[PDB]
Amino acid sequence: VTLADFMPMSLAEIRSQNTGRLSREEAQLLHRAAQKEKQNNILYTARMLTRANPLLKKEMRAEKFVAPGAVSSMFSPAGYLTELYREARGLHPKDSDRNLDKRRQDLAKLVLSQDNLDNEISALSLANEQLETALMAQTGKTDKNKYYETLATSRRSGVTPYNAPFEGIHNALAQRNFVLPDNILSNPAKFAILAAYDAGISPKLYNILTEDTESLTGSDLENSLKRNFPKVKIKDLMTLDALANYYELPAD
Amino acid sequence: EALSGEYRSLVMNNPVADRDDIWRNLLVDGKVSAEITTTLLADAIAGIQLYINRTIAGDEPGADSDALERQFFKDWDACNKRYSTWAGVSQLVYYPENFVDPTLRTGQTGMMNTMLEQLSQSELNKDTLENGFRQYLTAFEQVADLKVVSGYHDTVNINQGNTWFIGTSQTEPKKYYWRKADHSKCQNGRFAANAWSDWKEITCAVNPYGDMVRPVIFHSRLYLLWIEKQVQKDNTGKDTASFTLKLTHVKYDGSWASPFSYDITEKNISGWKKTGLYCAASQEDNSLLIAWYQIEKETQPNSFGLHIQPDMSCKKEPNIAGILATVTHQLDTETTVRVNTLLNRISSFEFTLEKQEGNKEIDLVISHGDYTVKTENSISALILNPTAYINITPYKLFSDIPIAQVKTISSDDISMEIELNSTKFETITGSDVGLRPPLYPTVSRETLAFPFGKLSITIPAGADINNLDCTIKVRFKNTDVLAATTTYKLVIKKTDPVQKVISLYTTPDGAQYMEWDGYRTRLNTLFTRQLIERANNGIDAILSPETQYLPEPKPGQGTYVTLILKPYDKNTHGTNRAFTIYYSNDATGSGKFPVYSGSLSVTDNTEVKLFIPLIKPQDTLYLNATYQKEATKQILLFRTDNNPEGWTLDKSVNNGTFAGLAENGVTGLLQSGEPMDFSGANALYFWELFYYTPMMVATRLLQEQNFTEANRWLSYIWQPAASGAGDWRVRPLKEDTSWNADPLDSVDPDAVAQNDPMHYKVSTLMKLLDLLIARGDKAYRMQERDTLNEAKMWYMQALGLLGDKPVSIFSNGWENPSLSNAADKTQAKQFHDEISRIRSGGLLPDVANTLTGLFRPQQNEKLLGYWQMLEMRLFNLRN
Amino acid sequence: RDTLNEAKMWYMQALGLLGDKPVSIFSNGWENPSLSNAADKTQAKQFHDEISRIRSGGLLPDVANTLTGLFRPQQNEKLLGYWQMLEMRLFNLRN
Amino acid sequence: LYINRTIAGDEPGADSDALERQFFKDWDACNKRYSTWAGVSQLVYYPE
Amino acid sequence: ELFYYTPMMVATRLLQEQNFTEANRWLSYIWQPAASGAGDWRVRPLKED
Amino acid sequence: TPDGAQYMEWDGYRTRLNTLFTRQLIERANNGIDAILSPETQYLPEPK
Amino acid sequence: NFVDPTLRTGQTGMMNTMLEQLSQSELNKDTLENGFRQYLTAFEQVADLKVVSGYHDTVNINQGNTWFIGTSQTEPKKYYWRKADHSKCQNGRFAAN
Amino acid sequence: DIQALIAAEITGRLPTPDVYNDDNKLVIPAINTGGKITFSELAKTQSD
Amino acid sequence: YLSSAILSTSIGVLDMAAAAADMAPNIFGVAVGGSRWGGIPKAIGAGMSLAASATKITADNISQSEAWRRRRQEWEIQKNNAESEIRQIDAQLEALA
Amino acid sequence: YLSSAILSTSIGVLDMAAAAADMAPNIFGVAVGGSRWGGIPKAIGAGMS
Repeated sequence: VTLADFMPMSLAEIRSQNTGRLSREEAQLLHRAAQKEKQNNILYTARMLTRANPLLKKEMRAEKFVAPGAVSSMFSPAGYLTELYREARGLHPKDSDRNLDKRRQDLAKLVLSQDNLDNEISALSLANEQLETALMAQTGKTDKNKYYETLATSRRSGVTPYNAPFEGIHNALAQRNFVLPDNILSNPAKFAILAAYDAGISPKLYNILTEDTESLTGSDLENSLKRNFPKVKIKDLMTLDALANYYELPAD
Repeated sequence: EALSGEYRSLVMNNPVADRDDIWRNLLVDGKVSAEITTTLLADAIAGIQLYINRTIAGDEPGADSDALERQFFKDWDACNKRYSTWAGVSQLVYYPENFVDPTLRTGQTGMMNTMLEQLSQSELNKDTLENGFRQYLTAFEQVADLKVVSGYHDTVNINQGNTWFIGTSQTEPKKYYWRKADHSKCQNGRFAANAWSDWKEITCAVNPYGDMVRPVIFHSRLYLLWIEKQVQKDNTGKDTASFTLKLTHVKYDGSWASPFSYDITEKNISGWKKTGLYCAASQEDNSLLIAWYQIEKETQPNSFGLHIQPDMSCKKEPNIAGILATVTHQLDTETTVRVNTLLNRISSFEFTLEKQEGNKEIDLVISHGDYTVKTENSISALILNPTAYINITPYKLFSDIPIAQVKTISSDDISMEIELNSTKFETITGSDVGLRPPLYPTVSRETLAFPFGKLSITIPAGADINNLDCTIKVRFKNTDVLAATTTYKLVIKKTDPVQKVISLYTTPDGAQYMEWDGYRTRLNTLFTRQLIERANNGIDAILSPETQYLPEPKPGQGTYVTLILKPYDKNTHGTNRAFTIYYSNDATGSGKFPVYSGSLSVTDNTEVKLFIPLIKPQDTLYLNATYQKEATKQILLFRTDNNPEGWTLDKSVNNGTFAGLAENGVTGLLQSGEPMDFSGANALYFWELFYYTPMMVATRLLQEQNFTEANRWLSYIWQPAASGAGDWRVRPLKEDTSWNADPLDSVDPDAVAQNDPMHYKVSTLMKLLDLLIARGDKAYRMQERDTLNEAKMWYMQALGLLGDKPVSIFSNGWENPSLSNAADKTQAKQFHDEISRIRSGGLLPDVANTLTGLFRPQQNEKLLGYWQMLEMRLFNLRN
Repeated sequence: RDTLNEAKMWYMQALGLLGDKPVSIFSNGWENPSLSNAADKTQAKQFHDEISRIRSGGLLPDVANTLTGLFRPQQNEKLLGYWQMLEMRLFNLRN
Repeated sequence: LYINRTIAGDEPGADSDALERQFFKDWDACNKRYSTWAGVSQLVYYPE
Repeated sequence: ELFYYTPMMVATRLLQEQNFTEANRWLSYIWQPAASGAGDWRVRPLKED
Repeated sequence: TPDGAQYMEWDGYRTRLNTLFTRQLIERANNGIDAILSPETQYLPEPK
Repeated sequence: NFVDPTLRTGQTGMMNTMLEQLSQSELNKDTLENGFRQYLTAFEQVADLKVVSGYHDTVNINQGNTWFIGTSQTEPKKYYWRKADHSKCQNGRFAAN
Repeated sequence: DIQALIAAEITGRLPTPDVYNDDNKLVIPAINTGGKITFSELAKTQSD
Repeated sequence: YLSSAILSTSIGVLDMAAAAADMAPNIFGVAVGGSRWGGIPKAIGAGMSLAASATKITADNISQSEAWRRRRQEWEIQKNNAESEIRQIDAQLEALA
Repeated sequence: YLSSAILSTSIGVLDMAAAAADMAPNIFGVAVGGSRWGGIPKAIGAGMS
């Protein structure tokens, strides 16, 4: 109890707290006592656990041993993750935005199980879920397909005017080696839009690339910059790193 | 891609930012393809590992620096960074036998190494393997013949520090060696076996006279020193003798320097008789006070002194008769030999840590680094630590260039002002240090330093030095906007701890012992004088367990007492299940020495054996016991004759009962020869001879496939008995004897196995399993029929060693916890609280559910590999 | 698999040491000079005159345009090789 | 199999004095297998 | 030599023959990353150029 | 100088020839390589 | 780009004889500590050197060279020699080369 | 292979698809220390 | 090689006894003396050099045994090559049948 | 091999101390002397070899 709390703390942690109470030498003596008591306690439990070894059962606390690879083990990845989260969750203060508990609200909620340790999931799908659960919480909508419908028209990045239905059409229809504007069954007066869908262009992106932005002066220029760039500062976008990252192409 | 863009378009409010910034900020990699799959806990592990690496390299500002100066993060990169090297290090405490190696051991002596050199060839017949063992036994005889000549204790309190010894060999000429005895592992007067260094040969040529050799420590370097006599002849018909002091020392690579020379003889030492020298360090005016002195029944009628600088130049002291009068409890007599300690500071300093701290945001911590006095003044050396952390108000908090305070220049900011008895002297770091600790690292809790290099404070004027040199205060002052001062009181005073004598003796039948405060410690051993008759019969008689039961004489005058104690009572033992047990002389009130401490047991008598020495010059003795209830009464042990064994059986008028022994039997008096000790000073050599040499030869014959001789060498240690239990032929494996008190100060499975020798049992059993599976595979590859039945009987013998395959439970009391719930700080505090309670025997366990905490222990994966290996071999046999 | 995540965390630590990849300018104040104009003796005399002035602290710089003369300094090719090497390793990791 | 199980302690009740015998003291080296029984017993009758 | 070139020689000698976890220790006698963004140089004339 | 250092004294200058680092490494080096290459060893003083 | 921690001009004999001993393949902690302690022994010996006497080259002591003779702290003594180049000595301050 | 069956019967979903269907009762196992299986049963009142 | 190493280590005892016997004076009479004051360090140096020669001999012994073990491993590889080639030629004979 | 090299270098110290001890005379009395004037170059040659 007394020296048990001072075991995970460092010397600078012990000296950091109770500055008026503890001196500089007493903190060092207390640190040495706590570390040696931690060593002797773990030697004591290793001495009681090595008596249950099946090569010594003829010469004889055998409560519970688990298999290698079980989630209950002290050498499991669950135990490593518990050690790691316990040493990690106090590095930044709880006010800070760089704290582990604030930037990831799924780790304190996270359950340790044999299923979580064994089952394989797609890491990309987990990244997608991690972004969806933040974006839908920002917009307040709880539905998923309603959010992709309101994402179908939006222009607020260089990657945003896309339709997941249209990308599904384009991928499935190009996987048949099928070419839309080269049919016998088409309107020849609608070859342009059909070829734009053939190259693969969302209809909102077609409405972007359709605009007569050249020779456009007055307040309509301000309206067009407000529409085609809703969220960015244009003065922040002028640099080359912003134009590389905003449209997701390399700066070279 | 689209969601990653729209995130910082909306959440981060910075669409300029990189996509890799979402992996730096959000700890989930985004540009991964759709085919890379992971488990969920491994993705959380990789995310928190990325978080630790980015906050340990400075890419995450605002981190707690004190949490990063921690043994988890100080050992991050070597051990804790990866799952593999976390598991492989954490298993090294619980399963050392997976990583033990009978070939490579830390602390392995030169004899074992030069035997392993000779067994490293391929053809290992009986002749090579016997000649190597006889050469090893020769070297073992030489290091066991060593009688300790003289010594030097490090510090002044002999409960602490170190003790170097100088041991000579039983040859002509003599080969002087040296050990080191670490008193920091010496509790209750009982050295742990790792508190001893090995012997190590002093390679220089040393030719003393009158057995005058003393080691001495000068700034943590062993110096050897002796007086060499040279027989000469005068120009006339007479013949003189020139005496010469010599002084060598170790170098860093273990070599020994060339000895120096100093002319001694001035008309008096040639006329002395039976004389001897004295050498010791000095904490004041650092030198080596060398002193050779005439002997009588009383010490030192005449003496002559000499100082040795770090320049190693002579400096003749004109008076040591005033000096040795303060030392003469360490100087020898005509019949005693006394190991010396360093000379004391004539004045010792003390510092009162507080009067008034002033402003409490900065702790204002000084630390008195060095402190001496010169011939006329008192010098000091100081460093100064402020806090200098966050929430200095108001804020920006943008940038610092190293209405508000002075964020800029910290010139002349801190200043020490010692007060003398009437005057004062204010120095300042603007007058000292051009090195200027900047407030940037502005990130919180970063503390600073202010070193004062060798502040020589002049001058104590008109003070009685040192009678009433209690001088009033010593004060520093950090003067800045919002900074303060705190002051300290020197408590300096001359001291003299009088006559804490430490000495060497030899009993007339062979043994030696170092006799200090209330204890004796056997230095040498007489096993080498009695192996000589056993070893003529061969290796089979050397490694027999009757050789390990060989006696050894008792050190000096003293008695053995073996005490049987009652099982635990809540009433008469207090609440503590542990105990400690003392003895004294005893003119009552003269203090009593702790000779043993231990944890008494429930439902079982505990038998504790002792050796109570006779130091005090009806030679009485008395014994006590201390419980949580109270302390016990004394029990007399006298003798009427000079017979050594007799110490009257349950002696006079006092009843002879502590209230905790609960027997009519106390005695244990007789058998002067105790058995040989494998926890004493000579422990490593005995453990090598009786365990590590058969282990090395057995693992060396398992390699290169000499199985029928490897099984013989494994049968020197373990041999199966008619009962179900095995018969252990190495004594401390039959009597499980810890010989390493502090194993976790280094990364080695050997020390952990030395703390609990059951891992040596499991190492031996795993080597025998390796042997049996290797013999079975050699018989299996000879694919004929009778040799296949041979293979089956070998694998069935290996399964007989292993036994019943342990069924791994899966239906368990393991709930599926939250990671927040699994990593609570209370969950480790309560764990170590309960184990630290039960280890001291604070009371009984509640009865006995959670001995491991949250995470259950697992089986050894190597042994389970043996199970699956034998099952596959025998399945292929049966088909 | 876990050793591939180990590989990714090591290469990300190396990228953390290097930092931000320096964008090589191409639109520049570099005119296209004549080789007669590029190799004038006055063009090195004035260069070493100005640097020998500022090294002795003869006065302040005018403020600070041409510290290298006519030819601009270049990045270290070995370090740019580390950039491309880490980028290729991490591209193979992400696929 | 019977000799190995009664020499290793897996058969309780064995006569210990019969196990302290030169047939069983030299069990593992010589007498355990047919090959190293025959090859040792022939060494007296055919040393050449 | 003692404070820079000997750890450099041992570190580049352990990078060869692939003793990485000891090579990083010998490189950590000279350079070691700090809590601030700047590195911490443990050889004095590299801290004081 | 009587505490150990040497210096060549010419026209208006002095130049320290030797050093006393070797008399004070001896206590630091017993603790090992980690105490030798520590930056506190590099801050070690030297007489004027 | 062209520095080599193995090969340096002006590299002392102590560094060379340490690099000899670290040129094997098996570099455990024991080899790599014994080589460092032997290096530190040689470093101690070249740092113990007190200068006995000297000889200046020219007559103007602002120019020329100065040879020195330094003895070791052993018995017998091992005399060594340096050279102090005054052509790199401005303001009474020798450069380290 | 029988321990996996008993484990999947207590904590998994076996017998598939419906359990609890012997006179509104149920018997579920509970193993301990690797060498015993103890039982505990369920019942209910008559709603619906 | 092992006998040579043991001869080269069992020799410093008697080489030390030589220097022990040299310490007594041998010129007697009026002129007295003749001891060899450096004989014992010469004996310890001969012991060190001779132990160095012995450990170099046993290092060469270990090197020969390891070279022979690698030779046997190469023979095992060549044996398994020819032994698989027999099985391949036998299957090829069965295909020809 | 490395231990043999270190034994073959840690030996000239003591071989030099031998020649140091030889410099003192050993024939005393009326006839005086017996020093070994070439002992120190023999020691330095043994050290070099």
